[PDB]
Amino acid sequence: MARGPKKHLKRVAAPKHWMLDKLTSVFAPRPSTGPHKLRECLPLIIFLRNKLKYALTGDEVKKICMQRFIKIDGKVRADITYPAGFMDVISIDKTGENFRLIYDTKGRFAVHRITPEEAKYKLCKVRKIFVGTKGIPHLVTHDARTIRYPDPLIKMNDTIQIDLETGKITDFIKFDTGNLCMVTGGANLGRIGVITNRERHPGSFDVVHVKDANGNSFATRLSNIFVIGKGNKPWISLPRGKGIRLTIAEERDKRLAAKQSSG
Amino acid sequence: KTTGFGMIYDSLDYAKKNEPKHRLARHGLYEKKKTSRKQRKERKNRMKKVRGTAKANVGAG
Amino acid sequence: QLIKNGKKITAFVPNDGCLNFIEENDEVLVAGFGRKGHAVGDIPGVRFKVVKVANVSLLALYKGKKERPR
Amino acid sequence: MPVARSWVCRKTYVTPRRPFEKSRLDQELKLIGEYGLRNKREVWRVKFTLAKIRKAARELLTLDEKDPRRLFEGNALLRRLVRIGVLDEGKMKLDYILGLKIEDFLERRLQTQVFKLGLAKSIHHARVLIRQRHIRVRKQVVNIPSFIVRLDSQKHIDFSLRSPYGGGRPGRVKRKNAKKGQGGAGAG
Amino acid sequence: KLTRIAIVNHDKCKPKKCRQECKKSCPVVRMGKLCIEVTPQSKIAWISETLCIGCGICIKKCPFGALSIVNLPSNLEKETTHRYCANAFKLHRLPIPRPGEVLGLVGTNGIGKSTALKILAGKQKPNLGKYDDPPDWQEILTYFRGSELQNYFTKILEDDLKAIIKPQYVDQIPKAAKGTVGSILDRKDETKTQAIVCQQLDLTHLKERNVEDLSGGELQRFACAVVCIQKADIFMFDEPSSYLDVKQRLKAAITIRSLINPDRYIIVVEHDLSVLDYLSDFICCLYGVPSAYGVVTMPFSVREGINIFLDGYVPTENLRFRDASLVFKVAETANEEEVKKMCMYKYPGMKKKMGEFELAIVAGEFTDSEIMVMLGENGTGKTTFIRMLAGRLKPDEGGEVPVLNVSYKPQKISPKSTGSVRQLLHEKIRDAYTHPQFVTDVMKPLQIENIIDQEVQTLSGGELQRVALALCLGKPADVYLIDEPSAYLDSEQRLMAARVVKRFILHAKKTAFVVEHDFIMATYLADRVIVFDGIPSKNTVANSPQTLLAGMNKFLSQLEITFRRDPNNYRPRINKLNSIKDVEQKKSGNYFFLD
Amino acid sequence: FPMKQGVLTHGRVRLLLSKGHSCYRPRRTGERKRKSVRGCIVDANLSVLNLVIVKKGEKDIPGLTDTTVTRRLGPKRASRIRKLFNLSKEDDVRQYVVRKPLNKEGKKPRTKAPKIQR
RNA sequence: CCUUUAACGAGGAUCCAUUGGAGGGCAAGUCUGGUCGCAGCAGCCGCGGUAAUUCCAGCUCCAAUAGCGUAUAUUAAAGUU
RNA sequence: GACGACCCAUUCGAACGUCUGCCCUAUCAACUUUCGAUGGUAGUCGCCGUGCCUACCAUGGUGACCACGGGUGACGGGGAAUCAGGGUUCGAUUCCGGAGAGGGAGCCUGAGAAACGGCUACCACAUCCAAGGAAGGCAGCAGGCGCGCAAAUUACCCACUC
RNA sequence: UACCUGGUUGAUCCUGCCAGUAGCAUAUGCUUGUCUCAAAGAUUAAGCCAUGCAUGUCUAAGUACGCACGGCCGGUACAGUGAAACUGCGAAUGGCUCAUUAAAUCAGUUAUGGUUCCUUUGGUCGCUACUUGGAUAACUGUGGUAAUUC
Ligand SMILES: [Mg+2]
Ligand SMILES: [Mg+2]
Ligand SMILES: [Mg+2]
Ligand SMILES: [Mg+2]
Ligand SMILES: [Mg+2]
Ligand SMILES: [Mg+2]
Ligand SMILES: [Mg+2]
Ligand SMILES: [Mg+2]
Ligand SMILES: [Mg+2]
Ligand SMILES: [Mg+2]
Ligand SMILES: [Mg+2]
Ligand SMILES: [Mg+2]
Ligand SMILES: [Mg+2]
Ligand SMILES: [Mg+2]
Ligand SMILES: [Mg+2]
Ligand SMILES: [Mg+2]
Ligand SMILES: [Mg+2]
Ligand SMILES: [Mg+2]
Ligand SMILES: [Mg+2]
Ligand SMILES: [Mg+2]
Ligand SMILES: [Mg+2]
Ligand SMILES: [Mg+2]
Ligand SMILES: [Mg+2]
Ligand SMILES: [Mg+2]
Ligand SMILES: [Mg+2]
Ligand SMILES: [Mg+2]
Ligand SMILES: [Mg+2]
Ligand SMILES: [Mg+2]
Ligand SMILES: [Mg+2]
Ligand SMILES: [Mg+2]
Ligand SMILES: [Mg+2]
Ligand SMILES: [Mg+2]
Ligand SMILES: [Mg+2]
Ligand SMILES: [Mg+2]
Ligand SMILES: [Mg+2]
Ligand SMILES: [Mg+2]
Ligand SMILES: [Mg+2]
Ligand SMILES: [Mg+2]
Ligand SMILES: [Mg+2]
Ligand SMILES: [Mg+2]
Ligand SMILES: [Mg+2]
Ligand SMILES: [Mg+2]
Ligand SMILES: [Mg+2]
Ligand SMILES: [Mg+2]
Ligand SMILES: [Mg+2]
Ligand SMILES: [Mg+2]
Ligand SMILES: [Mg+2]
Ligand SMILES: [Mg+2]
Ligand SMILES: [Mg+2]
Ligand SMILES: [Mg+2]
Ligand SMILES: [Mg+2]
Ligand SMILES: [Mg+2]
Ligand SMILES: [Mg+2]
Repeated sequence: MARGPKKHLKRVAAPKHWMLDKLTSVFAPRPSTGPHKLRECLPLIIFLRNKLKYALTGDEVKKICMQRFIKIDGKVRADITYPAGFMDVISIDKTGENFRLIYDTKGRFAVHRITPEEAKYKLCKVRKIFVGTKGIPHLVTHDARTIRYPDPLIKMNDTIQIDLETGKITDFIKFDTGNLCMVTGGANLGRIGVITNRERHPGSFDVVHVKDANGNSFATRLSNIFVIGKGNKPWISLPRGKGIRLTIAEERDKRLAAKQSSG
Repeated sequence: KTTGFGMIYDSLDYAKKNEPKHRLARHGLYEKKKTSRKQRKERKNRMKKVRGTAKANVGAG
Repeated sequence: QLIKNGKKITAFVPNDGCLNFIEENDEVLVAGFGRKGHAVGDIPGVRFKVVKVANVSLLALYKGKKERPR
Repeated sequence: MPVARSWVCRKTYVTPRRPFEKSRLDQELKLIGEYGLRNKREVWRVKFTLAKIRKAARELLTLDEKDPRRLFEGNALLRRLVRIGVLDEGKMKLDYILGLKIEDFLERRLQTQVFKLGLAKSIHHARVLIRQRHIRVRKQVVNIPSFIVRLDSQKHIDFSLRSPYGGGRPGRVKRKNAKKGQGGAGAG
Repeated sequence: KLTRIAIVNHDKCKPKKCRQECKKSCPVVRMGKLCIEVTPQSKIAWISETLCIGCGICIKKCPFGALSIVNLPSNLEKETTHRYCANAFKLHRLPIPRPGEVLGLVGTNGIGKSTALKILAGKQKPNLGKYDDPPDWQEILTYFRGSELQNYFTKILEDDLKAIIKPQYVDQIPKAAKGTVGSILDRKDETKTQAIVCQQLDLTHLKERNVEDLSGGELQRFACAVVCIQKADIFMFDEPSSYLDVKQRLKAAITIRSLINPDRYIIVVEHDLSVLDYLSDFICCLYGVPSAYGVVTMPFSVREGINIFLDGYVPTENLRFRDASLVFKVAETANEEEVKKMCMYKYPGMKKKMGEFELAIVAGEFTDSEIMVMLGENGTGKTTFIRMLAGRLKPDEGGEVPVLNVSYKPQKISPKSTGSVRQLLHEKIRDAYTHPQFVTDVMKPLQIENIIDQEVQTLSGGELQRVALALCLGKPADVYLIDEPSAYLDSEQRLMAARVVKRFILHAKKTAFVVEHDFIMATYLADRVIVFDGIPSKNTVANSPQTLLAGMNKFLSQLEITFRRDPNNYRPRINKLNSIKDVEQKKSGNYFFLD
Repeated sequence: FPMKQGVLTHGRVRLLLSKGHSCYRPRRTGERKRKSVRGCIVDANLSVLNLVIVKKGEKDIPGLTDTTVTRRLGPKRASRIRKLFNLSKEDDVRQYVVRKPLNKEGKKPRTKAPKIQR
C-alpha cells in the first residue's frame, strides 16, 4: 500500500489557509521539499495564480517561472511548488515589486508589498546552537539556514536580522519580557503583542503570555513565539490591521458603518 | 448582458509564444496534425517488441 | 422450489383467475406476504405470494398490458 | 472513485404524520386556493422554513442576554427577516419572531406581489404571466413564481422590455391574425 | 434469454458412492417425467438435453464435482444487426476491425459470413432491426455510441476509408467486365507494384495470354492481382483459398501477408486448410442456424480459436453441442465380398493440344467397381483430357469413345435455366431406388428442401455445387467423371459429399475418375492415383497409372510440402517448408503415416 | 537452445541466470530468470557448431579466404590513435585521424571523422 | 447540453396524467348490472349462503401528484428494555 | 553555469514505544511454561531499545474490575438516518490510517519492496505445441461467463487538476 | 408538533400484545412533458477471465563515423536536426477491493537523550597530470528453433 514516500496531495487534505475551492479537481500542488514545513508553507503556483492572478492555469505559471523572473530570498527559483514561508521576500524586478509572506490576522498569508530598501534583510528565529569540529559555533534558523561564527551572546528563541545577499548576521533581538512578537502557530495565528510573562514547565511545552495593543491577553506555547522588535517598535513593517483581531461584532460594525462595498 | 475574458498581446511573436495551442488553431496560426489516441497507443506497444532499428513501425506502420 | 437454496415453499397467486397464467416447470419470482414471518388472512401455512410468472408481472397480465411469450 | 464533484443537497419539506385529517386537509386547501399554489408540497415547503426559523429563534432565546453569540445571531436573524418585510422594524427582537404566521411568507412571493401590485387580473393570471417571461424585477426577467421579493425590490417589478404587454413586438397570434389580412384573406 | 442444460461427465464421477443425490434434488424428475436416470450401477451419470429445465438445483446438491451448467444459443433480438424479410436470415453483431493485422472469420455455409463483409465494406447499411424506408446511416451512428464502430462508420462516410470487396464468385462476371490484352495491365491503379505482385504470385507466364484462354486458377490469381494493386486501407477477401492448389494458396497467403503492416485493415473469410501459424492473426468463430440466424463471437487468437472450435466442447463463456469429429473419416469401413467379377478397360496413349497446351497420356489400366483420382497444379490438363476423352476433337490417332453412358460433374457451374431447380429435378428424374440415397445425403441437418425449390440465381455456392452434384447420379450412366466437388463446400460438407459419391458408385460396381485439389479428398476417394506432372502449357506428361502411396509420395515431393498427422485429432497439418519435424519426412519420402 | 561455457555435460539443463551471464538479457535492474541451456560438450545432436579459424592452412578456401578486409571504423580516443600510429608525447594528434569516405550517389562525395575524446 | 436568438409551431375531439382506494381505523357512494359461502376480497376487525355500502364491472367521488403502490432491513411511536 | 560527491543540519517521511478508549458469548473459570511462558547476567542478530534469538540462572506472569477460549453476514475513524430531554441503528463506499493482489512461502535491485503492470519454487486452475518444449495471474479502465432479488460504454482527450 | 387509533366482552375497567401511522435504503410493478445536480457488480463467488489500453523519460550543458537527412569547404574538442543503442532517473506514487484482523488495526496524547532517511534548502570541499587502461552495445556480416519482448 505505502512502501515509500508519497508525492500526491488531495485537494480536500491541503492546508486550509491556502483558501482553495472544491470543484477545480481532486489534487493540490503538494509543495516540494524545502526549508519550510508542508503545512506551514505557500507554494509559488498558489501565490502567483491564485492571490496575484498573474497566471490563469498551471502552464502559465510554469512559463512565468521558466523565464528567471521570480526571486525568493535573492536567488532565482525555477520550481513552481517551492515552499515559500514566513518572513520571506519575493522579488519580481520586471515589474519592480517586492512582497513579504507574513500572517495577517486570521491565520493566512497576506499580500504585503514593501519598499525595495526593506527587501534586503530578513528576520530569522534561532532553533539550535551547537559546536562543530575545532570548536566553531554554528547557528540553525527557522528556515534551515546555518551560520558559522555568531557572536557568543545569541541564544535560542532570539531573532537575528540577516542580509539576503551575504548571510552575515547584522543585528539581533533578545527573547525577554517586553519585546514585540507575532504568534506563528496555534489559535492566535497572526496576533502581535508584548510578552510580559513566560511560564516554565520543566519537561514539556513552556507556555508564554502576550498582551496586545488594546489590553487583550492571550497565551501560547514557546514554540510559536517570534520576537520581531525591541518593544512597541517593530523591526519589519506590519500589515494592515497589525494583528489586533477585532471580534466578529466589531468586524460587522466596521464593515457596515463604513459601508465598504466599492468605490 | 453577456460576459467573457479577453487578452491583448503586445506583439504577434509573444502571441505565438504563450497562447495554448488550441486557441491559436481558432484562427489558423497552428494545426494539430495527428490521427487518434488509440493508433498512437497500439503502435507504441508494437514498437516495444523489437530491438534496434524499428523499420517495421518507424516507417512501415 | 427455490433456486439458490433448494427449499420447497408454498406461495399464493392473488387475483381472480390468475392461476391460469402459471403453467408447470416455469420459473416464478415470489415475495413476502406482509407480516415478515406469518400467515396472512384465512390461509393456513402460506407465507409468500407470487409476483412474477416469467419475467412479466401478474399485474400486467391481469390488465392485458402484456401477455405470456408463447 | 475520486472525482471533482459535490454531493451536498437536502430536502426542503416534510410530510404530515396524520395523512387523512379533515381539518388539516381543508385548512391547507384554503391556503392553496387563496394564494393560487400548484401543490401541497408548496405549502409544506413554507411550513418547513417557518419551523426552522422558529427553532433557531427559540434556540437563541434560551441563552442569557449579554451572551455574544445570542446577540450576534439574533441581530442577524432579525435583520434578515426584516430584509424581506415579514417583520416590522418597530419590533426587532427575538420575542416577536415566535408570533409570525405562514401567510406572512406566502404573501411575499412574486406571484402574490404581481397580482397584489396590480399587473394582473387574478393570482391565476399572475402565475401564467410570470411563467411566460412577461415580468421583470429590475433588469432581470424572472421566470419563477416563488421568487421571494426583498423589501427594496418592491418598487421595481414591471413588464419585460420585449413582450407584447409594454414596448414589445406582438406575439405570434397577433401576427397571423394580422397576416390573415394579407396571407389569410389576401394571399389565401 | 437462453436455454440452460447441464454437462455431467467430469473427474471420477461415480454413482458408486455418489448416493445419487442428483435425482434426489430435481424438480423435473419428481413430477413424473424422466430426467436423471441414475441408480447404483457401473454407469456414467445420465442426463438429457431437453428434459431438464436447468435451475442449477442439480449442481448445488452434488458431493462430487460432476454436474455443471451450460447454455444453448437461440435468437431473442440480440441486436439483430440485419434482417431481410419475414422468416428470413438475421445477423446479430460484428467484431471490431482489428487494425494492422489479419482478422479471419471461421464458419459454415448459410451463417452470415458474406453479410458481415458487405456491412463492414460500408456497401450495405445494416438493418439493426426493423426497416428504414431510405437506408439511413443515422441509425448505425446512433445505435452504436460508446463503441469503436461509431468512429469507424463516421470515417467510412467521410470518403477517407476506401473499402475493397473480393467477388464471392469468379464465374459470375466473365460476362459484363471485359479487358483488352496488354491494355489490361496499363489500366491498373499503379505501375511499379505490378511487377512485384506478378513475380511473387506467378501471373508472369500468362499476363500477355488471351484472358479467355486462361483456366480458373489463373482467374483467381488475376482477381488477386487486380484487388491487391488497388491502393486502399480496408480489404476484404471472401475465401481467397477457394479452388487454388496448396502452393498457390501458400503464396497468395504470403502476398496478402505482405500488406498487413502499413495500417490497412484486412478481413479474410477463412474455412481454410491447415496452414495456420503465420498466415492469419486473430480469428472469430460463427454461431447460429444456417437458414435462420447468426452471430460472431469476441476476437480470439488463431490457434486457440481453431483448437476450441475443432474440439467444439472447449469454449469457456458459451457453447453449442455440434461439430463432432468432421475433419476426416476415422469411421473405418471397407469390405468388398460382392466383387466376384469386374469390367476393366485399356485406353491407348492419346496426346492432344489446342493451341498451346501440350498434353500426353500414357496407356494404362482402367479398373471397374473401384475408383481413381488425379491431382496436380491447375493447367496440367485435368479437365482438358477429361472432356476430350468424353469427346471434342482429335479423332486422328486411335481413340475409344465411351461405350458406357457417362455421368459428368463440371467445375464451371453456371446454368442457363429459366424456371427453377424443381424443373431440372424432372429433366433427370428420381425414378430410381427411392431409398435414403438423397435423404442420407442431406435430409436431416441440411434441409434439402432449400434445394428442391429456390431462386436459381440467388443460390449460395453450397447449394449450387449441390445441384451440380445432383446432376450426375440421376442420369442413366456407368462411368462418373467428377471435377472439383470440394469448391464452396465446408469440412463436413466436402467429406460427406465425397463419401456419398464413393459408396454410391461402390455398390453398383462402376468406375469414377475424380478431379481434386484438397488433400483429404484425394486420400479418401481411391486406391489408384494417376499423377499429373509437367510444367503447365510447355509439356505435362500424364504419368502412367500407379497406386495411391507411391503416386502421392512422388507427386507432393515436387511441391516441396509435407503433411504431419495429429495424435489427438488425426487432422493433417503442413510443416514449415523446412523444419526439424519436416527434414526427415522429406528425405524418407513419406508424407503421411498411420495408414 | 544455445551452448554455454563450463556447463560440463552433453545434456540440456535449467540454470538461474542473472546479469553478466551468457544466453540471457535482463529486462529490469536486478532481474534473474530461469532458462534452459545445453552443456558445452560437443555431441552428435547439435543443429550447428560455430567454428573459428586460428591457423590458416595451405590452399585458400574458395569461399572465405579469397576476399579482402576493410578498416571499418577508426580509433576515436586520442591515446588509441597515438598507440596505433606510433606518435610521440608531443605529436599534434588531430590530423592522423581516419577520414571515412561516403559518396551515396545522388549526393556530393564526402568524408566524416569521429569526434576525439580525452 | 444549457443560455441567446431567428422561421414555423394550440381550440381542447388533441400538443389527451397516473398510482391507489370509497364498512371502520382513515379522506370518499347503502348508485346500477353480474356471481350466490363459489369466484374472490381482506396488513387487523371482517365481507360473499338470491334485495353484497367491501367480490367482478359501469358511473360518481377521495388522497398524493410526474409520481404512486408492493416485499424486506432499520428508527420514532415503545414509559412494550 | 550543469553534473557528481564524504559529513552535519533542515524538509518529506518510515519504524518501534507511553497513557486511555471495543460488539456478542460462562451450554468458555482458570490460562501460560524448553514446543520463551514472566524476570536476571553475558552475548548473536538487527537501522536502533527489547526473549528478537542462544547459553546459564530464578519461578514467575494474567484472572470474577470477566483473564483464556468461541462467534461476528467485524477493516478502524472523520461521519449517516432517526431524535422533546436521554437514546437506538448504520459506516463495503470518493478524506486519514491499515491490509491484499488465486493460496502459502523465499528473494534480487534499490534511499525506500518481502513489490506481484518484478523474479524463484510447491498447491489449485488453465493456454500453445511440430509433444522435445514455452507461456499465465483484470479485487486497474472498458468488456465477457458464473452467481444471484440485485448494479452502466470493449466511447473521446491530455484543453483543466496534478 | 414532547400526539396516538382498531381488535379478547352481553356490556365495563385493566394488563398485554397483534394491526394501523411517519421517515430512511435495497429490490420490484405501473406510469413518465421540461430543467439543474448525480449514486451506480459492496451484499452472493477476495469466483473465472477472450480482446485493446493503463509507465515512461533529453536540455546549450553524459556517449553521435546511421549519407537518416543537411551545409557553400572541410571535420583540425567538430555544423546542424538527429533514428538506434549504452548511460542516469522513475517504475515502492496513483488506481482497486475489504478476504484477513477484537488491545490487533484505529483515534486523541505523548517519546526517540533508543533509529534510518533518494531528493529539496543551508553549511563543509589543500595532506602522464597540457589527462591513464581494455572492452562491450548500436552498426556490418553468418545462423539455430513449431514457437516468445529467445
Ligand atoms: Mg498506494
Ligand atoms: Mg510536487
Ligand atoms: Mg557532408
Ligand atoms: Mg570528452
Ligand atoms: Mg451533466
Ligand atoms: Mg382509478
Ligand atoms: Mg379494489
Ligand atoms: Mg366498486
Ligand atoms: Mg378504509
Ligand atoms: Mg370516512
Ligand atoms: Mg344481486
Ligand atoms: Mg348490488
Ligand atoms: Mg424501536
Ligand atoms: Mg536477558
Ligand atoms: Mg543486551
Ligand atoms: Mg504460577
Ligand atoms: Mg480474548
Ligand atoms: Mg475469536
Ligand atoms: Mg469480514
Ligand atoms: Mg463497526
Ligand atoms: Mg436528543
Ligand atoms: Mg470503512
Ligand atoms: Mg463484505
Ligand atoms: Mg465501488
Ligand atoms: Mg497512523
Ligand atoms: Mg503488499
Ligand atoms: Mg480472482
Ligand atoms: Mg535509486
Ligand atoms: Mg508478493
Ligand atoms: Mg501496483
Ligand atoms: Mg513477467
Ligand atoms: Mg493486473
Ligand atoms: Mg473490470
Ligand atoms: Mg477512473
Ligand atoms: Mg439472470
Ligand atoms: Mg439498481
Ligand atoms: Mg444482470
Ligand atoms: Mg494534462
Ligand atoms: Mg378472555
Ligand atoms: Mg364481541
Ligand atoms: Mg408495527
Ligand atoms: Mg427547452
Ligand atoms: Mg466482490
Ligand atoms: Mg490482455
Ligand atoms: Mg540530441
Ligand atoms: Mg531525482
Ligand atoms: Mg527506482
Ligand atoms: Mg469498481
Ligand atoms: Mg477472538
Ligand atoms: Mg493502548
Ligand atoms: Mg492516532
Ligand atoms: Mg496513537
Ligand atoms: Mg547542498
